[PDB]
Amino acid sequence: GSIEQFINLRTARMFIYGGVSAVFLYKATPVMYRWEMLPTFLVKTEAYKAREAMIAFDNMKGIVYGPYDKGGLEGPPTKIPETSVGMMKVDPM
Amino acid sequence: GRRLLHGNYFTRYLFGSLAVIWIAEYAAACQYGIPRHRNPNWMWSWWLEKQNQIKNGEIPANTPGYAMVKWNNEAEQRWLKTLNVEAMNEEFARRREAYY
Amino acid sequence: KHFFTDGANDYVTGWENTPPLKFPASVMKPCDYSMTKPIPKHWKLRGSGIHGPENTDLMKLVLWNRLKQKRPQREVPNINYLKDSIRLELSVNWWLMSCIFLWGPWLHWGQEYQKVHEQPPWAMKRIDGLRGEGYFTWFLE
Amino acid sequence: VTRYPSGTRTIMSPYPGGPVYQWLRINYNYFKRYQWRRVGRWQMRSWCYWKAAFYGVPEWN
Amino acid sequence: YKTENPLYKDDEPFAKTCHTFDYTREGTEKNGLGYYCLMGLWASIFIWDSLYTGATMPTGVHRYVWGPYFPTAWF
Amino acid sequence: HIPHPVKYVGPRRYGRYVYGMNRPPVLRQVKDWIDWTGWNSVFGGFSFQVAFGLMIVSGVYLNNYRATHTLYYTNKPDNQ
Amino acid sequence: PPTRLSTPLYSEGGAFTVNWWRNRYGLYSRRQTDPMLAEFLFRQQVKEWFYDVPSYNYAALV
Amino acid sequence: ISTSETLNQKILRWLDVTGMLTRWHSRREFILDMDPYFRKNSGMWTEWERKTLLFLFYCCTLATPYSAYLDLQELKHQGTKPPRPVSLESRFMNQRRYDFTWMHPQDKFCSECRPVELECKKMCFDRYRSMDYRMYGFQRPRIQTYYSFSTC
Amino acid sequence: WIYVNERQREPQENVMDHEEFFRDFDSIYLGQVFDHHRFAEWLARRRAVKWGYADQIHIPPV
Amino acid sequence: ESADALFVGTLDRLTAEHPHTDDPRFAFQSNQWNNCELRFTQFCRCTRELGEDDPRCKYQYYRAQTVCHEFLLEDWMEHRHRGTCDLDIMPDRQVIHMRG
Ligand SMILES: CCCCCCCCCCCCCCCCCC(=O)OC[C@H](COP(=O)([O-])OCC(O)COP(=O)([O-])OC[C@@H](COC(=O)CCCCCCCCCCCCCCCCC)OC(=O)CCCCCCCCCCCCCCCCC)OC(=O)CCCCCCCCCCCCCCCCC
Ligand SMILES: CCCCCCCCCCCCCCCCCC(=O)OC[C@H](COP(=O)([O-])OCC[N+](C)(C)C)OC(=O)CCCCCCCCCCCCCCCCC
Ligand SMILES: CCCCCCCC/C=C/CCCCCCCC(=O)OC[C@H](COP(=O)(O)OCCN)OC(=O)CCCCCCC/C=C/CCCCCCCC
Ligand SMILES: CCCCCCCCCCCCCCCC(=O)OC[C@H](COP(=O)(O)O)OC(=O)CCCCCCCCCCCCCCC
Ligand SMILES: CCCCCCCCCCCCCCCC(=O)OC[C@H](COP(=O)(O)O)OC(=O)CCCCCCCCCCCCCCC
Repeated sequence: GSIEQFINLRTARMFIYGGVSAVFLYKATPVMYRWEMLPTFLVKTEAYKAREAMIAFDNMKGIVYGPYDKGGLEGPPTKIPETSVGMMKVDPM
Repeated sequence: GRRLLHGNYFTRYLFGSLAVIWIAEYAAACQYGIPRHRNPNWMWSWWLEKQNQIKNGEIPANTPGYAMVKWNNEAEQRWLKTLNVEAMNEEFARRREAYY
Repeated sequence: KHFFTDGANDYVTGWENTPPLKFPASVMKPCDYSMTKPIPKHWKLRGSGIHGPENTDLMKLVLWNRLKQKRPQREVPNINYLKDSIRLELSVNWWLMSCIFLWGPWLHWGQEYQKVHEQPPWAMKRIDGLRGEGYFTWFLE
Repeated sequence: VTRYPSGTRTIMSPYPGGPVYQWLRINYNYFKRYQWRRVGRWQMRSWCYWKAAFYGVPEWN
Repeated sequence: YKTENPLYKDDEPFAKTCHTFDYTREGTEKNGLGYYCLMGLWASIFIWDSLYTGATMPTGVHRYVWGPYFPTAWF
Repeated sequence: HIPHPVKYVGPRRYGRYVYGMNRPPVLRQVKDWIDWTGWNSVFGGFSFQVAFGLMIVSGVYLNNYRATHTLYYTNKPDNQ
Repeated sequence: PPTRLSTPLYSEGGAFTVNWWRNRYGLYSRRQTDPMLAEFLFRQQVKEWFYDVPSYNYAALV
Repeated sequence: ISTSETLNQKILRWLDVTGMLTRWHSRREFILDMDPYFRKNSGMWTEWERKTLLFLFYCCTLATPYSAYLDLQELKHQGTKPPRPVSLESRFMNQRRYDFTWMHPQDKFCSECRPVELECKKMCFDRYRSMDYRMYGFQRPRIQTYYSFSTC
Repeated sequence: WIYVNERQREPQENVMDHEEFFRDFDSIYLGQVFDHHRFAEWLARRRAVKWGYADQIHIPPV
Repeated sequence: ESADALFVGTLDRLTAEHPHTDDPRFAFQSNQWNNCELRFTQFCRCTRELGEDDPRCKYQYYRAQTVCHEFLLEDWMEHRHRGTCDLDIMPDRQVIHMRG
């Protein structure tokens, strides 16, 4: 009593539909976050941060000059061939 | 306008054949009692035990498998001379601090 | 239809075994004299009797199959025929739409998930300690 | 009813469009019909693989 | 006068002659319910084989009210 | 084949385009278009991708989630 | 096997019958140019191949 | 901003900048965009056939940009493809009965290198250059050339 | 033209040491997807080290 | 002791007690190549766990010889010593799940 003034078709259609949505997002958003469905720019998951924290761009090791590692103790060649030194046509700095 | 094949021949014989293949395979598995549970892992028991020790913290992280065997080949002896797990862990720790 | 068939999809010459249904039987009818009544004995064979243009229906079929090649307007076929004419074209176009708006989105999601969790979202996480993405079609494992 | 040159006036809106819009519409119409299609007409007529098979064959009397 | 749009007219019938084409009794015009039952079973087997991975390895222990020779003891 | 009637029951003409006035809603127009051009091509074209996608993505629950709680010899923790 | 085109041929319903075979036999045929001739050639083939008793032995073997 | 049109009309006008929508909603405009030789056969087309053709054509041309985007990403991926571990030479790996010469039966360039083994050929070309024999390729840094798809 | 334009460029580093790769698997194997511009710059510097032109080129900052 | 003890424990035991008989996993086929490769892999895994000197691993080599011709074993045993045998790479340095 005294709420009937509010109760109305438009006030009801936006109350059932809108409320149904309020629960659809409140219950689905955590699942999307867990399954990496949310956009990365909007938010990064903890799993995303854990993997990204392991990435760096300063490793300059492991350069080899052969297609195969044929075992042994010597390993693949690691020294640039003499005939290849100074064979690059690099534009002047 | 006269038809030679089934009106929906392409979908019929494509999806239909796939269905018969799948159903026949299930029947074959039942008759031979084949285990149907998919395992994506290797079954080397000693190895899986070493992996649990790493997950439990008994073996330090990023320790190579050749650092744990009782026989090493020549190439793994070469690697052991340059292996420093402690340094590797410190480097990873530094990266995490920088990221956060 | 794409493939040419002499009997049904004869577009090279446009030959049709029977006349149009629009024509009255008194004007033109399919060449079928299988129901001809027995010939009286006092009748005498004048023509060859050989199946050919001496028969009125066959003659009219040949004549029409040549004079039908010029017409004032198009004989609009119904929508059922038009759909069948380009059935493959339309189906391939819808296949392209499916590949862009159905296959595309979930394939992208799988790769992004793989980036973080090492394996696709539809695979069993391994514990063997091997590294890499692994299989993609899980039902063929 | 006023008839405009083909491809020059839109039927989607009562407003013909602004200067930039009109320039784009008019000039694309010109480019397609009198510049781009020069290549297609040249390939279709001057370099027909089927016309070349009948080159040097007498006329059909 | 009255006319019919040709695009919505019905397909013309085959001519009735000594050589008449008839597809009515073939039942090959479209996929039937049986085909869709095959698709449903395929989906079912696919889901079942994955959901219940111990079905192919059943238990030999059986009680069976009314013994083994009663009809409900075979399914 | 078997001669059959045209199954399109929608509106045969919207009238002359006059700046997009007196025309159906967009979704109604999309539905009428597919009715006019045939749903068989839509179902046929999308069927292959729908099947492949449903099977692959179904593994998210059938192969991954379920499996996490499938191994009967995993729930048991050691030293407990 | 009837010898008069007026006498119809019995056909079962299904995907391999006399009616099913008639619909497809002349699809690629340049010789079946009218109903009378088409039916004559159709019955000629049916008489020769399907009313031949020994032919059924090979059907079993295949 | 023009207020002489509705918002929907404005959007459709701009999508009609090339006249695509106008040709769809006007048969006369579509036939008068055909070159005269082919316009001769236009009167026979049904409206079903015309709009279906435009639909197939429009769907194709509107997906070409998407394929172009997918192809550019592919080129960038290949342009910066991550290094992979050097293959250990297993029991049945790198078996050779004779040198690789099927590409150059008489010249026999890079007999030891495989047909598309770019790093082996580069070092082999360097030997030939050091021997006063010119060979083409493998000299410009990737980031200093156009169309490399390896620039930051 | 595709072939010629590619042949001029130095070869990309297809392979690295087997051991060093697995000691930094995550960075190398996944670096591209997480940040492609920095991964591209890192690759360029490695090419400059593998072919001995590092002191002759200035690699643009990312 | 039990009559079915051989089948119990492993399928491997059957040929371990009867070295010159068919292995249950390969008796259906005359070609025994796959049998040789399994036996060699088992010798490789034994040494990693127990060492070369262990009598068990020495017998796992005798079992491998029973089905593997000498020319194959010598080649595969050299690859193993170098560290290039694909049947002996430690599991954490395998590439089978990478790039696909
Ligand atoms: C509360 C709920 C809780 C959950 C409950 C879950 C319950 C299960 C849910 C799943 C659903 C189960 C459904 C069961 C019953 C289904 C009944 C049904 O409707 O099926 C029929 C339905 C459609 O069949 P239809 O009725 O015969 O089609 C009607 C047509 O409209 C008839 O018209 P039409 O035949 O005239 O059609 C047009 C036709 C017209 O065509 C012609 O005229 C004939 C032409 C033939 C010759 C063609 C020539 C060659 C092609 C030339 C063009 C090439 C273009 C492309 C080039 C590509 C280049 C790379 O054109 C075509 O179709 C072909 C041409 C179009 C382009 C083809 C493109 C290539 C295709 C081949 C490759 C396909 C694989 C691609 C893979 C990816 C890429 C590698 O099929 C399916 O739905 C598929 C099977 C479904 C059942 C199995 C599902 C298994 C997995 C279920 C997992 C679900 C999740 C479980 C979760 C559990 C959690 C606990
Ligand atoms: C995101 C990456 C991809 C981006 C690129 C995507 C490329 C594909 C884009 C295709 C657009 C095609 C436009 C056609 C031209 C329309 C012209 C027009 O205004 O028409 C007005 C006309 C006006 O109607 P009318 O006047 O023609 O009416 C004809 C006469 N009667 C009334 C008898 C029917 O109506 C239409 O719009 C008709 C065309 C509707 C076509 C709808 C096609 C949808 C394509 C996308 C599929 C999405 C699938 C998603 C997954 C589904 C899973 C099941
Ligand atoms: C009251 C009822 C309300 C109902 C509302 C329903 C809303 C439904 C919304 C669905 C949104 C779906 C979004 C999908 C986004 C996918 C983006 C994506 O992956 O883009 C990249 C991807 C390709 O990526 P690559 O880098 O090449 O990697 C994969 C191949 N190697 O591109 C594509 O897949 C292109 C296609 C994008 C399709 C986007 C689909 C959007 C659908 C919106 C539907 C809205 C419905 C609203 C209904 C309202 C009813 C009242
Ligand atoms: C060369 C290789 C080709 C590809 C592989 C071929 C595989 C074999 C051939 C398959 C061809 C199928 C084509 C499609 C035909 C089609 O859809 O055919 C469709 C028909 C129905 O015809 P309609 O469309 O007219 O209804 O399907 C049926 O007849 C079955 C109806 C549904 C039955 C449901 C229950 C089935 C139970 C099965 C139990 C099996 C137990 C087995 C124990 C050992
Ligand atoms: C080219 C012309 C071809 C003509 C057709 C040739 C068909 C030949 C079939 C011969 C079959 C004989 C063996 C039967 C199985 C047997 O004894 O097999 C013996 C075994 C074991 O019997 P016991 O254990 O009791 O000793 O039987 C079974 O375990 C069950 C057998 C079921 C057989 C069903 C499948 C075959 C059905 C055949 C129907 C048509 C028969 C026609 C006969 C002329």
